[PDB]
Amino acid sequence: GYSDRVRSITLGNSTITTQECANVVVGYGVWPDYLKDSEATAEDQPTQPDVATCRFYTLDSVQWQKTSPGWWWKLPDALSNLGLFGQNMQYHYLGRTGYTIHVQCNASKFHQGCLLVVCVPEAEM
Amino acid sequence: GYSDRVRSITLGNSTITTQECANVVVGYGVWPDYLKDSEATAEDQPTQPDVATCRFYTLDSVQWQKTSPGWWWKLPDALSNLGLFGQNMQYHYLGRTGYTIHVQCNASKFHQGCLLVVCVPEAEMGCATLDNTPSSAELLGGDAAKEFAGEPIASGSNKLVQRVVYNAGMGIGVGNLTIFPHQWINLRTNNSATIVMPYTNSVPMDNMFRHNNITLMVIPFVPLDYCPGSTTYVPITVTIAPMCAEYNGLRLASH
Amino acid sequence: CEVPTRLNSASLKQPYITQNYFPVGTVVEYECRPGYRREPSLSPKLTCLQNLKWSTAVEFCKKKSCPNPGEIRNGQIDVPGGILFGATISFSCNTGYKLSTSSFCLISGSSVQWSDPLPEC
Amino acid sequence: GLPTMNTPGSCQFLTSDDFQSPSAMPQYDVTPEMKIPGEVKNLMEIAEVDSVVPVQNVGEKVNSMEAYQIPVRSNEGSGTQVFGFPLQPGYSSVFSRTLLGEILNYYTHWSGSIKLTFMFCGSAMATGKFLLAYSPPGAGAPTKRVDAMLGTHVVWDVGLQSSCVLCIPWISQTHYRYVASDEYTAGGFITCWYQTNIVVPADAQSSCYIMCFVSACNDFSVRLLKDTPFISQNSFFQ
Amino acid sequence: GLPTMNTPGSCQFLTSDDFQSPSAMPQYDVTPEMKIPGEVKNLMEIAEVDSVVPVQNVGEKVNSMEAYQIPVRSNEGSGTQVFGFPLQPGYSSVFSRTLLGEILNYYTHWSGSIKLTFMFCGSAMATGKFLLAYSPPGAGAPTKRVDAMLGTHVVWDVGLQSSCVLCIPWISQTHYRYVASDEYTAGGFITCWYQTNIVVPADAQSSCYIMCFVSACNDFSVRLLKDTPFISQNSFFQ
Amino acid sequence: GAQVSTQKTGAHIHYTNINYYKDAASNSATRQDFAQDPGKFTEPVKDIMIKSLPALN
Amino acid sequence: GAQVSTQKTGAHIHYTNINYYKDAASNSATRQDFAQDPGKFTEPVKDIMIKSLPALN
Amino acid sequence: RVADTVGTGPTNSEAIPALTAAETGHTSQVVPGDTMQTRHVKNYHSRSESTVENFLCRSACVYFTEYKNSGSKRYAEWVVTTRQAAQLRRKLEFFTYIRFDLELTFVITSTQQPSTTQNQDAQILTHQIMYVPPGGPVPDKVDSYVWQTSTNPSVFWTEGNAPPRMSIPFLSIGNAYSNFYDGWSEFSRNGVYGINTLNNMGTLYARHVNTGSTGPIKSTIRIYFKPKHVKAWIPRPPRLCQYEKAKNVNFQPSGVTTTRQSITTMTN
Ligand SMILES: CCCCCCCCCCCCCCCC(=O)O
Repeated sequence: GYSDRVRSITLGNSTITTQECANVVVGYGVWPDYLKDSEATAEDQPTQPDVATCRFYTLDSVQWQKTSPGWWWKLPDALSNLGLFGQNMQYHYLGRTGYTIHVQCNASKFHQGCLLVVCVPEAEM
Repeated sequence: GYSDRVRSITLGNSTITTQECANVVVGYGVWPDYLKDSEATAEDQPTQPDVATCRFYTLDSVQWQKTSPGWWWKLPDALSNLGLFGQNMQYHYLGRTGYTIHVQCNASKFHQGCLLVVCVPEAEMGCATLDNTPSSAELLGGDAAKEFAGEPIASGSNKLVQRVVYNAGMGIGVGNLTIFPHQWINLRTNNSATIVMPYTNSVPMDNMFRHNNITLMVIPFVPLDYCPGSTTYVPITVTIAPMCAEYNGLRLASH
Repeated sequence: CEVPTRLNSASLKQPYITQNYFPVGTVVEYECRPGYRREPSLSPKLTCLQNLKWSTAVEFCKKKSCPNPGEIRNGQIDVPGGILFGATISFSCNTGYKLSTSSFCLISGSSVQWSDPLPEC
Repeated sequence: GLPTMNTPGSCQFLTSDDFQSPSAMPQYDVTPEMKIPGEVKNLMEIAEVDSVVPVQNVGEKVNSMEAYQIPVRSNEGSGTQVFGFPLQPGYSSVFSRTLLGEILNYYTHWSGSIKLTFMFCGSAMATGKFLLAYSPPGAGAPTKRVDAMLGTHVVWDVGLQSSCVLCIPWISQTHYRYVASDEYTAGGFITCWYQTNIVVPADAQSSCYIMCFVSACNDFSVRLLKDTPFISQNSFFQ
Repeated sequence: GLPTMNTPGSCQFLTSDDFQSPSAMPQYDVTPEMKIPGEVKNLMEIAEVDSVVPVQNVGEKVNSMEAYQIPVRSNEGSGTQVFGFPLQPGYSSVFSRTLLGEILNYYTHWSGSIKLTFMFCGSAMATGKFLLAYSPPGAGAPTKRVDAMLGTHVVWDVGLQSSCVLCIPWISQTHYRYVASDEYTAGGFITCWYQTNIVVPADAQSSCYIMCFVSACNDFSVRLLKDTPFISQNSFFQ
Repeated sequence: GAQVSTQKTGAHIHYTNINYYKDAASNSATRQDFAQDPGKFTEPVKDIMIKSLPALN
Repeated sequence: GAQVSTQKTGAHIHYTNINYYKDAASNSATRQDFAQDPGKFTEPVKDIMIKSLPALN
Repeated sequence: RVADTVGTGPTNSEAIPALTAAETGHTSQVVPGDTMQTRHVKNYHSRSESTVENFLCRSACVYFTEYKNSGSKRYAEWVVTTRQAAQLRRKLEFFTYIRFDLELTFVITSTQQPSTTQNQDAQILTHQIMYVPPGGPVPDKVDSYVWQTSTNPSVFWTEGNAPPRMSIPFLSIGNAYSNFYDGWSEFSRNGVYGINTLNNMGTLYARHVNTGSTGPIKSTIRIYFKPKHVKAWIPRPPRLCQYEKAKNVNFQPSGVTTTRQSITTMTN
């Protein structure tokens, strides 16, 4: 048989497993894909590494304290210096990618709390 | 109509044109390609950039003088720090690519000379001292060209490479090198020489930092000569384009 | 039984060295000779069996490791034989600098150290 | 008299030869075979079963069971290292005495994938997440989680299923790797890091242990009979 | 007991023999072959590629590249000689170390035609014409152009195509010629002469060089394995 | 009454065998029996365990 | 299971071969593989070059 | 069979078979019938002795060492390498990558040494040759337990019989042997440089199984290598200079050829 609280994700040479997960939110109902010929504007041929660029990168950790307000991350900036992704976007002038975000917190049955994990497009401050 | 002295080559976002060229030498008759499923050994999926990696990179120029012995270049080492190619081979453990070499020299109808342009696979070299082995700095020159020597290098307590031009540092015969895919630049006939080399090795993939597969050797067989009044500075330029390059084993960058 | 088996790594403990009569069921203990370090898994004891033959003996000690050689400025260190007790490293210099030439890992006190210090070049 | 000619290699005793020879007991009647459970046909059948890996073989820990326990405890920090060792089943002291290592030490070449199974042996109220990474050679052992994340890794979430399997693939240029220590046939490095922090409720031990099992994959293979270094003898027994 | 009889030549070790012998490593699995560019099936494939001929091997010229350059310059005269050497690929110092010569020195008999390719390496404004002649033996080396014209010659005109090929045919009574020096199997003489004079414009160098390549023809063949004289040794290496 | 069988050759040419003695214990060794069944040692459990499903559910 | 092949005789009478071992590395040497292809070393160029035509035209 | 010549006649055409450009590097495929008049003669010659096999398929001594039945040197050892001698090394170095099976043959000869022991009546000596693959227990002494040769291959020969011979398959972790290597043992371009890094063929030992006589005797074993089933790739120029070491290609510089009187000399 199955449960629905277990989910594995495989990308590149990396894998992510989960034993207690909710469903998976998919953007605005759209799955990321490549650019079509009837919607492109630049004329030279693009490069698609597809293995090294498309893999799970793990940023640092942050301690959650009894009085923590919250944290924010800019994704094009967060991965700018990490892996081939950073080298690719460095040499190139134009780029196009979709981001899958996994945020994990570990606790017991005697700990309580609640986090909102949200992706804001164009978060001008 | 057509002539056959004009040839254009297009790779990535780069193009090379020629007005006076000989034919194009194609390795051992084999055109570079990718690795097949029935001949691979590593199991993870390879990356194939195919645009940025497969483009013409132009190394520095060297002046050809009336007394120049010759120069040599290790191709895995020459492009190690140049472009995405260097970044790709840096992070990855295994690599596989074929190299197309274009060497160009420019002169007049009153200048004379002759260069041999040859690609040697596995050009293992010797040391001035019979005991001991050559140092990495002496064997590998990156971002620059290494030069042969007209007279024998002295033997002492040293790790210098024997650079004699007549022994090509391998102790063999410079004339017999033609066994390797080669070409000539005769200043009265052709401005440039182009050689296309496939991937030659005994294993399917190899680490591109500890092993150099092929070495390019430009050797003047007839010295440059001209009469007073004509241009005295004649440079030689080398453009290398990687072809069908694939990499495996993504790991932390190696410096 | 006869004299216990000679082993390169260890040496017979006192006073068994000054003893020539070993009855059956006699245990002898060894100790690590310089530099040699004792191996925790193996136990250095041998027993005279009924056949008047000693028990199977294996090297109970291993060579001590000298410290890392370091990094000589403007110089190349050649390590052909590791950095264990009794090895020899070679000091060389790059083209354009003038330079001892070699150092030996030897027992100096209670541990092993290199002999010649790193030169200047 | 049929004229024949004797070639070199005559009246010689090559130990690995295959000839017929006259039977010393002619027309002997052997006991008929009977069905016996667990018949071995191939050595690889033995190499594909799990064997506990003595990871913590430090000091006197090899003289007890503590050599098998990986000590993970809750700490006021994140991204620290749990363990790390090289991928040398034949040579590394970690895998030398495992079933896989004991079978490899009889051969000279090995080729295939390695399966590592990690089982959490803590309380039922403890939780955690770990990063299990493998880095092929070329750059040294990763010293921090940022460098180990770039390799082949798995993020293990501790829950109802207490065991997670990390599969080290075959990323060697050579078809076969040497069992002995050769720097040409380098293997890589295997490491583990705290992904988050161990979460333990009050009145529950905060210091736990992990266990590790190793097994050969379906593609595994070995290719040259030799003699094990470990076996020894000073004189004929008894 | 099958009655047999042993003939002479029993229990002897002839180095060039072809017998079967028991395998020392039974049921060994070899690494599967892979496509490698440039496979050699025949030595003649190597002998049919060009190799630069050290013609000017006079004095210290062998210790540089000057051994490969043939020095042709404009002079106030006509009909002088440029070079000349005998047709002895195995024995003559000129062809001894060329690919063809290095392959011939492993054999004892040779038979076929020789291709000589001459490439002009002067200015693009220089011109000339040369007579390339071959004279079979019986009368000595021709001393002047009138005597060398009577042999097998080609008149080469220097122009856009800078290379001309002179094909020395097989005019030997014997089917195979000895690689070593034998006066019975004489080869002949190969010479070159100024047909006209080098014509050079003002402000253009009047001293040029020619280069020479040698290659085996399609009919070439060799017939007796032996040991090269050049290879030597005083004691085992290392 | 001879037996002709294939030899051990590399991937990517027949041999002949005759028995001279009458005891079946004097024949050569059986070097070419490549048959495996590791399901007795790996996976000796009673209820089948599919790989993708959870082990204990 | 024997192989009958022609021998090396002069121009201008069969031999029999049986394999006794089962390893394919113990057979005799392959002395009769007369196949050539010098087009990889001679003429490795990309555009074909007819003999009678000028090389550079 | 070699190609036969074709009969031709005179010619006054525009076809220029002789004129060509060697700048391309294309070897001209001209035949004598192109630059002269020729007869038609059938050619019956054959390139059967020029094949790679017939070239390298011959026995060649690659090493020999001496061991005694008393004193210090009681057994002999050799680290397998084909670079010890010059002839077979130079024949093999014609190619970059070679794949071949090996036919090993051993010749063992004994000799009585000068002494003063009276009443010498020897018996037949038997020799044991044990091969240890890399990583095995190497003999430390002549009466070592390792001589059991359970897994390890061994050959026993009694003096007066035919020399021992065995066949070894293509042993290599790669897809072909490498005569040349342009790299370092470490990924950092430091350490061993050259073909020595690739070498890893193990060690071969030899001993007297019995003392035989009360007097001294010295034996010498000779190793012979005959390549068979040979496949080769990428040819390279022959070694002009003389060899100096077995682990490296280091050499002393030498001239291209031998010097004559002038450029118009028909004699050496
Ligand atoms: C009973 C005695 C057995 C002896 C076995 C000896 C095996 C030697 C194998 C040598 C193979 C050829 C080595 C080539 C080395 C190279 O060119 O890289």
